[PDB]
Amino acid sequence: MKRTWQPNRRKRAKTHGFRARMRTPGGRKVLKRRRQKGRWRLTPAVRKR
Amino acid sequence: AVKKFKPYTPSRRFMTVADFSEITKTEPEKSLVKPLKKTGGRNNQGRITVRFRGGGHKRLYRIIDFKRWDKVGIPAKVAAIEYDPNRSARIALLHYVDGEKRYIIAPDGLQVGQQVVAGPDAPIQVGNALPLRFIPVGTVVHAVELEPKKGAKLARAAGTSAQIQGREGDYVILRLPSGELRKVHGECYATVGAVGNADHKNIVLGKAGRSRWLGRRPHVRGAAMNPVDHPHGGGEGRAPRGRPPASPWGWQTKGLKTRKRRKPSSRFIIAR
RNA sequence: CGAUGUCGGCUCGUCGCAUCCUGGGGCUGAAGAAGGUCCCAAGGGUUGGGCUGUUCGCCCAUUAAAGCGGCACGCGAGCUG
RNA sequence: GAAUGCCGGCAUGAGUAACGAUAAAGAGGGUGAGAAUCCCUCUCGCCGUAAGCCCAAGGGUUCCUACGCAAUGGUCGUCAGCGUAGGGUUAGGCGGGACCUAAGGUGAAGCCGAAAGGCGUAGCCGAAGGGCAGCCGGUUAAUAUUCCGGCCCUUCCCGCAGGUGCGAUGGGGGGACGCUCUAGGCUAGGGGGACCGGAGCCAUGGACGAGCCCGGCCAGAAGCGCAGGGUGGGAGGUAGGCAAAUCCGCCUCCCAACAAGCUCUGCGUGGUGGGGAAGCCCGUACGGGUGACAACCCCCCGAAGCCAGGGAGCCAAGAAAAGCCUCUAAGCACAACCUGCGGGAACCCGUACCGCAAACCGACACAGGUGGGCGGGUGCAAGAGCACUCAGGCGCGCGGGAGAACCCUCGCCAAGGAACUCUGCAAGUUGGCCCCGUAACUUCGGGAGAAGGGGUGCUCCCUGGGGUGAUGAGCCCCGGGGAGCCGCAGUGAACAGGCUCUGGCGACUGUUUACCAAAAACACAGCUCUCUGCGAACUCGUAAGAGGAGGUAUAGGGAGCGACGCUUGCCCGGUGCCGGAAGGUCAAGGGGAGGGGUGCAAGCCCCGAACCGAAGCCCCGGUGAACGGCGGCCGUAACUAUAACGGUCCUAAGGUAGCGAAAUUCCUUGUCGGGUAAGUUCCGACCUGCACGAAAAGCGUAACGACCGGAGCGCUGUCUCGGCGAGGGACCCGGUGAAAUUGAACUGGCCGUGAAGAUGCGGCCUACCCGUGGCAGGACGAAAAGACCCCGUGGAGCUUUACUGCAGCC
RNA sequence: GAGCUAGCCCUGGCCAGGGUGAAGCUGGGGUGAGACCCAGUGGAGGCCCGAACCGGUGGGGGAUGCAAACCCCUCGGAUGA
RNA sequence: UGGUUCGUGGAGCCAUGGGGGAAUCUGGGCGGACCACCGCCUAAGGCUAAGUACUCCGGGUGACCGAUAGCGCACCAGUAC
RNA sequence: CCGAGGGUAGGGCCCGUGACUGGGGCGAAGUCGUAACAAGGUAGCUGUACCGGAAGGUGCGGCUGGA
RNA sequence: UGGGAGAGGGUGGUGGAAUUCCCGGAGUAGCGGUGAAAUGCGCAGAUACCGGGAGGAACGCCGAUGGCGAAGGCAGCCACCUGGUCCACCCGUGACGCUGAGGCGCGAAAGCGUGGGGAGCAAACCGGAUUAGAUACCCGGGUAGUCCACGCCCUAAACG
Ligand SMILES: [Mg+2]
Ligand SMILES: [Mg+2]
Ligand SMILES: [Mg+2]
Ligand SMILES: [Mg+2]
Ligand SMILES: [Mg+2]
Ligand SMILES: [Mg+2]
Ligand SMILES: [Mg+2]
Ligand SMILES: [Mg+2]
Ligand SMILES: [Mg+2]
Ligand SMILES: [Mg+2]
Ligand SMILES: [Mg+2]
Ligand SMILES: [Mg+2]
Ligand SMILES: [Mg+2]
Ligand SMILES: [Mg+2]
Ligand SMILES: [Mg+2]
Ligand SMILES: [Mg+2]
Ligand SMILES: [Mg+2]
Ligand SMILES: [Mg+2]
Ligand SMILES: [Mg+2]
Ligand SMILES: [Mg+2]
Ligand SMILES: [Mg+2]
Ligand SMILES: [Mg+2]
Ligand SMILES: [Mg+2]
Ligand SMILES: [Mg+2]
Ligand SMILES: [Mg+2]
Ligand SMILES: [Mg+2]
Ligand SMILES: [Mg+2]
Ligand SMILES: [Mg+2]
Ligand SMILES: [Mg+2]
Ligand SMILES: [Mg+2]
Ligand SMILES: [Mg+2]
Ligand SMILES: [Mg+2]
Ligand SMILES: [Mg+2]
Ligand SMILES: [Mg+2]
Ligand SMILES: [Mg+2]
Ligand SMILES: [Mg+2]
Ligand SMILES: [Mg+2]
Ligand SMILES: [Mg+2]
Ligand SMILES: [Mg+2]
Ligand SMILES: [Mg+2]
Ligand SMILES: [Mg+2]
Ligand SMILES: [Mg+2]
Ligand SMILES: [Mg+2]
Ligand SMILES: [Mg+2]
Ligand SMILES: [Mg+2]
Ligand SMILES: [Mg+2]
Ligand SMILES: [Mg+2]
Ligand SMILES: [Mg+2]
Ligand SMILES: [Mg+2]
Ligand SMILES: [Mg+2]
Ligand SMILES: [Mg+2]
Ligand SMILES: [Mg+2]
Ligand SMILES: [Mg+2]
Ligand SMILES: [Mg+2]
Ligand SMILES: [Mg+2]
Ligand SMILES: [Mg+2]
Ligand SMILES: [Mg+2]
Ligand SMILES: [Mg+2]
Ligand SMILES: [Mg+2]
Ligand SMILES: [Mg+2]
Ligand SMILES: [Mg+2]
Ligand SMILES: [Mg+2]
Ligand SMILES: [Mg+2]
Ligand SMILES: [Mg+2]
Ligand SMILES: [Mg+2]
Ligand SMILES: [Mg+2]
Ligand SMILES: [Mg+2]
Ligand SMILES: [Mg+2]
Ligand SMILES: [Mg+2]
Ligand SMILES: [Mg+2]
Ligand SMILES: [Mg+2]
Ligand SMILES: [Mg+2]
Ligand SMILES: [Mg+2]
Ligand SMILES: [Mg+2]
Ligand SMILES: [Mg+2]
Ligand SMILES: [Mg+2]
Ligand SMILES: [Mg+2]
Ligand SMILES: [Mg+2]
Ligand SMILES: [Mg+2]
Ligand SMILES: [Mg+2]
Ligand SMILES: [Mg+2]
Ligand SMILES: [Mg+2]
Ligand SMILES: [Mg+2]
Ligand SMILES: [Mg+2]
Ligand SMILES: [Mg+2]
Ligand SMILES: [Mg+2]
Ligand SMILES: [Mg+2]
Ligand SMILES: [Mg+2]
Ligand SMILES: [Mg+2]
Ligand SMILES: [Mg+2]
Ligand SMILES: [Mg+2]
Ligand SMILES: [Mg+2]
Ligand SMILES: [Mg+2]
Ligand SMILES: [Mg+2]
Ligand SMILES: [Mg+2]
Ligand SMILES: [Mg+2]
Ligand SMILES: [Mg+2]
Ligand SMILES: [Mg+2]
Ligand SMILES: [Mg+2]
Ligand SMILES: [Mg+2]
Ligand SMILES: [Mg+2]
Ligand SMILES: [Mg+2]
Ligand SMILES: [Mg+2]
Ligand SMILES: [Mg+2]
Ligand SMILES: [Mg+2]
Ligand SMILES: [Mg+2]
Ligand SMILES: [Mg+2]
Ligand SMILES: [Mg+2]
Ligand SMILES: [Mg+2]
Ligand SMILES: [Mg+2]
Ligand SMILES: [Mg+2]
Ligand SMILES: [Mg+2]
Ligand SMILES: [Mg+2]
Ligand SMILES: [Mg+2]
Ligand SMILES: [Mg+2]
Ligand SMILES: [Mg+2]
Ligand SMILES: [Mg+2]
Ligand SMILES: [Mg+2]
Ligand SMILES: [Mg+2]
Ligand SMILES: [Mg+2]
Ligand SMILES: [Mg+2]
Ligand SMILES: [Mg+2]
Ligand SMILES: [Mg+2]
Ligand SMILES: [Mg+2]
Ligand SMILES: [Mg+2]
Ligand SMILES: [Mg+2]
Ligand SMILES: [Mg+2]
Ligand SMILES: [Mg+2]
Ligand SMILES: [Mg+2]
Ligand SMILES: [Mg+2]
Ligand SMILES: [Mg+2]
Ligand SMILES: [Mg+2]
Ligand SMILES: [Mg+2]
Repeated sequence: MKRTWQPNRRKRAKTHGFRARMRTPGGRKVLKRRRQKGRWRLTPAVRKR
Repeated sequence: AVKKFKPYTPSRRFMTVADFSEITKTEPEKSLVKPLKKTGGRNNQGRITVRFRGGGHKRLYRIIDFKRWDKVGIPAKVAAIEYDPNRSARIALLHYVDGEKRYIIAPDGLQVGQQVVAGPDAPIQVGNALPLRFIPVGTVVHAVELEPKKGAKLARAAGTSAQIQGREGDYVILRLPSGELRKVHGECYATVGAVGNADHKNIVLGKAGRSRWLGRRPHVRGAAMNPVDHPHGGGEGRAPRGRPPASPWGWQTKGLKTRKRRKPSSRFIIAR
């Protein structure tokens, strides 16, 4: 059947990107938490040009 | 007149379509004056706030003239009468000698080629606009302003009118389509005649689809729902209500008057 | 009750006898034929349909007879539902 | 030592199930330490509106090459999408960006919110939509509309030369638009050819023939030709297009009304450029050479694609902005722009490979899911259907035997045909097209494919229409008539309704519980009630704001009923709602008669009765397509029987019409009638309606249904009642090799007993040790800390005239 | 968290081939003028048959599956809600 | 209404959203309703070290652990997945 | 070829019959009420509509076969 | 040819009286109603009176025992559009006539469909009296209908 993962680079970027997270206090805290944690990747790596 | 069909299909046996014979050879509209992009959307910034809206034909807005006092004294020739997707009535395309082209909402009896004009001057004829004062008591009228210089707001639906009843210092009394008795300021413009396309009420949609074409989504009964959804939801195999009939939001829907009492508008109203 | 799947049908049986038929027998209000009733006897047999989920029952057409009951109201790691 | 404990290790089931579509394999030769599995050749099979090509998304080195086989590959592996290394992705014209705007996002002005923040016309962002200039070939092991070859374009910048009042983010034009049906002419694509070009080939009885086989094209500036799209030309007047216009708009006269003329495309032709089979020969993992000075011509079919902004009809009435044209404003007119010609300038990112799939989403080389375009030929009425088959790509990464039970899928069957069963479930019968022929009923459309029939191949003869060609040959489409031939059978294979009669329910097409319910449930047109005069009612939001709606009573919200026909009775006592400037009750506040506390006192501080005080409630009315309700008991007619009639109690009033053993009837398989040999079902009646009834509508209704019930015809393996056969498994051999489960086990029957259902206890009976294929009675077998029941002063969702609050309204 | 699913908004695309034959046109008939009636033309419809596509009716299979919804046969819609 | 031990209590004091609304030393607040007396303070402007909290970081010590312990991580871990 | 007739399939007309049901006719002396004929004690009749155990009542317009 | 009477028909418009409801004034203790009453309305200010406003329907006097139309039927007034008909003159045609199966049109009231309207009246229906009982007569309310447009319906003591 159709499963739940339907990859889209634009969506992944607009949805979970560094700039989206930065836009709101909710998201800014996510970066803070991930930084303090020592996460190698703050936001998902969306590729291609 | 109303177009009628033979039952060559079920739902074609009741279906019924407007007569478009008053639609003069001018079916597609007029750029310049209108159209605008019209912005379909069944809801506010976010959430739906009027249920069951959506779908249905794309539209172009015809930006019509609801304040006729710009062109006081300037007459215009009625050039055409065309279909307007965004109202029950039809619209008149008129050419002002000025050059300017406006649409007026098209009254019953309006003929193409006719002369029409607005102002204190203005022969009392079908199509003309006047401040309510100079209009003879008892004449039927439409596109009436509520307060002066604020635009036509009463009687624009197909086949509607108001009748002038009497006067009272600065106000003339109106009898509105609903039957209400209203004091409306003398200085309010209103155009003589009834609205026309009066056979609009006689049309039978005929099937579900037609409803959808006009963007009317299926309306579901409270009875059909559940207690979470509606006061009428549940219980077992059908149910008669079990309380005084209500809206989904709990207010009673048979009888409960809802106009706020202390409206300052009150001292200008005399009926139902 | 940290689970013993619950009616009826189907398949497969097997057991009790307080025997439906078939074998033996006494009494009969047993002339004969046919019954009645009781004793002995389970070796084998105990049909096909209509209606109903039915068990059961009521009917149709037959039969030597169309027996009753137990086996977790036998049988769902055999089926049905 | 236990916690269905936690982590780790290792066992049991077990050499057991399985090895992922039943499209299929065989042999010869290589290579190699080692081949069913890798390379080659031959034969065989499968796909071919794909299982073949081309894009887009996603993926991200998987591409190509060399050397490798530990692991990954459900076996093997010399192979590989795997390991190591090296190479590979080339653009002014293709896509995206130094262009535009959509929803939406953002957001200076501004508005709002304890804070965080929420709104917000301008602007900006935002795209497979608008705009915009490259086609055909050739080369690489791997890139090419990118490189190279030919042919052809696009902007910019500077020059010259010639024109013109040039000139904006401002004005106007345009861009610019639906759905269905379509005409004319073309192209893509395809078929045929006695014609042109070709290596070859006469096999096995015949054929040296207008024989077989293969191929007879592509791109292309200017100019022409042929289609077709766009468009009127003047001159006055002018007060509108938010400054100004010569533009546009609106008047008024002239000449056009034609596409005549201007342009603009498409398609042919075009200087020139390029491609060019079979077969034969070669060494490939593949391409190369020859065929070749290849030929490159004529007919026919022909688009859903082009001309494109074509035409016609219809109602539901069908984006925006820029490029572009035009008009003028500041300014500037030694400027600038326009045309032609020269020279120069032309960036950023993507480009490999997979792409219906072993490279994407599904933990997997997963029988699932994935948007767009090309998708050949023949035949069957047509087609993207179906059978076979080009190009092309495959035989689905375990095989070899055997020929048991049983299972899956499939084929056939004597006689009987539903006796099967909850049910004709399943399976069969029927089946395409042409021609006759069709009932009740009906809303006059339907019901209709009703039902039921006949025809269907091939050969020869005659003959009627078109289409393309000229008014003809041919080539292609449709027809008619007459003789005749063959078989069991002519839509000879594949794709293709069983039918009727009668009820229930719902009018109908639709919708629904993704993953057990598709329905009589929802929706639905239509009916009615009610609210709402517009800063509307209502909805979201603390607000701002927003929807409603750029709507205005023929409109908008809420409720119920639910096409249509005929209709929808009585009760307003209670609840609700609506209406009542009287009265009772009623809070803060006003009011202070009167009383209290302290002071030597002026004073200060307390309570505090009249009386004045809203809404609400009380009270008075109204209102049922508002919540709802719509009786009991005795007696009476000249056979009995029954009760039109009467008496009486109670009610707010005592169910009308219509229907009724029902989707409603307990007693019930009520009782008659009908269908049957037999009928708890079905249909028709009766009415004693436990416990119908009129918009939670009542009674009907043609049509409609994967809805539910009853009946009959047809047909059958459903059955009597089985039998045979096929393939995929099961079985045996080689390879790889799980699982839940598991206190340990040396794990027999009977009759007892025991916590009441014993392999394990008693007595007796029986029984050598160990396997393999089978069957499922038991191990109260496995599986889920029962979901029923009860318990816990456990939890949630739901309701109300339970309590208490809050939003909200007054 | 709406990359699944539900709804709506903007912008595109897709629906082989066949049937049936509404209005309206045109001719004739009819009348005082009509209605209306015959053809012919026309090509309407939540119309019909049926692929793609969208479903999921009944049965079988599958049940440590190919699959945590699958497969085979059958069936519904297929110019529209 | 909040704060304080103070839950309307005899409820002051300290803050305050609403309404009314003064005075400048013989002016004003407080000492738990209120009043008298005796007293204590001087609101409606602001700044002010130290003594106190913490431990990302450096060091010292341990009747602290010793790779299932000790931080999740002694090991290229907030990694693989 | 045609063809008596047989068979299959579907219709048209007519007759008989059917639980139950509709009114009708007739049947010397049953019940209920009093509608009509006198001005019938509400003048009567009427087409239609609704309602009522029943005659009948009432709405609407009409008639003299009444005043 | 020339005249004349008429509620003959259709459309558009308009006038006053009266009834009801609303508003304001004034005004009180009863009004309505019948054979008699009661229901009902009224100190929440009825009835009666004055003023203003709204709305619908029907046209007093003229009016007749009258006129007109084929019948059904037609009545305030005005204008348009229009049918029939009688007189005079004897001017034209020249037998063109009468009747009429069918057909076709018209056709009171009630009724029906769609939409509008709704003052008064008023089936059904609710009450109050009467009665043995009243589903009637009489009284107080009252919905369809009565009105209009369009479409049906085709009945009558459609009677002279
Ligand atoms: Mg525009
Ligand atoms: Mg937002
Ligand atoms: Mg609904
Ligand atoms: Mg429900
Ligand atoms: Mg609720
Ligand atoms: Mg119920
Ligand atoms: Mg309820
Ligand atoms: Mg238990
Ligand atoms: Mg257990
Ligand atoms: Mg168990
Ligand atoms: Mg015995
Ligand atoms: Mg004996
Ligand atoms: Mg039993
Ligand atoms: Mg037994
Ligand atoms: Mg028992
Ligand atoms: Mg049992
Ligand atoms: Mg068992
Ligand atoms: Mg099992
Ligand atoms: Mg069941
Ligand atoms: Mg222990
Ligand atoms: Mg373990
Ligand atoms: Mg085993
Ligand atoms: Mg085995
Ligand atoms: Mg095996
Ligand atoms: Mg395989
Ligand atoms: Mg095959
Ligand atoms: Mg094949
Ligand atoms: Mg790699
Ligand atoms: Mg490779
Ligand atoms: Mg190699
Ligand atoms: Mg291997
Ligand atoms: Mg594998
Ligand atoms: Mg090797
Ligand atoms: Mg590699
Ligand atoms: Mg740049
Ligand atoms: Mg940009
Ligand atoms: Mg932009
Ligand atoms: Mg925008
Ligand atoms: Mg915006
Ligand atoms: Mg914002
Ligand atoms: Mg673009
Ligand atoms: Mg480009
Ligand atoms: Mg390549
Ligand atoms: Mg210029
Ligand atoms: Mg411009
Ligand atoms: Mg512009
Ligand atoms: Mg030979
Ligand atoms: Mg060419
Ligand atoms: Mg100007
Ligand atoms: Mg070559
Ligand atoms: Mg066009
Ligand atoms: Mg712009
Ligand atoms: Mg490339
Ligand atoms: Mg590529
Ligand atoms: Mg594809
Ligand atoms: Mg594989
Ligand atoms: Mg796959
Ligand atoms: Mg697909
Ligand atoms: Mg094709
Ligand atoms: Mg075919
Ligand atoms: Mg196919
Ligand atoms: Mg047989
Ligand atoms: Mg046979
Ligand atoms: Mg038979
Ligand atoms: Mg049977
Ligand atoms: Mg049986
Ligand atoms: Mg059945
Ligand atoms: Mg079947
Ligand atoms: Mg049916
Ligand atoms: Mg249905
Ligand atoms: Mg679905
Ligand atoms: Mg489901
Ligand atoms: Mg299902
Ligand atoms: Mg269905
Ligand atoms: Mg909101
Ligand atoms: Mg708004
Ligand atoms: Mg709006
Ligand atoms: Mg409404
Ligand atoms: Mg309903
Ligand atoms: Mg319903
Ligand atoms: Mg219903
Ligand atoms: Mg009712
Ligand atoms: Mg009541
Ligand atoms: Mg009430
Ligand atoms: Mg009341
Ligand atoms: Mg009230
Ligand atoms: Mg009060
Ligand atoms: Mg009954
Ligand atoms: Mg019942
Ligand atoms: Mg019987
Ligand atoms: Mg019977
Ligand atoms: Mg009911
Ligand atoms: Mg009801
Ligand atoms: Mg359906
Ligand atoms: Mg049926
Ligand atoms: Mg069988
Ligand atoms: Mg076999
Ligand atoms: Mg083996
Ligand atoms: Mg042993
Ligand atoms: Mg035992
Ligand atoms: Mg022992
Ligand atoms: Mg023992
Ligand atoms: Mg067992
Ligand atoms: Mg068991
Ligand atoms: Mg438990
Ligand atoms: Mg229970
Ligand atoms: Mg308790
Ligand atoms: Mg026609
Ligand atoms: Mg069609
Ligand atoms: Mg259809
Ligand atoms: Mg279909
Ligand atoms: Mg406190
Ligand atoms: Mg104080
Ligand atoms: Mg103090
Ligand atoms: Mg003190
Ligand atoms: Mg102090
Ligand atoms: Mg550790
Ligand atoms: Mg260790
Ligand atoms: Mg750890
Ligand atoms: Mg009969
Ligand atoms: Mg009889
Ligand atoms: Mg009498
Ligand atoms: Mg009388
Ligand atoms: Mg009488
Ligand atoms: Mg009556
Ligand atoms: Mg009468
Ligand atoms: Mg003469
Ligand atoms: Mg009539
Ligand atoms: Mg009438
Ligand atoms: Mg209607
Ligand atoms: Mg009255
Ligand atoms: Mg009365
Ligand atoms: Mg008469």
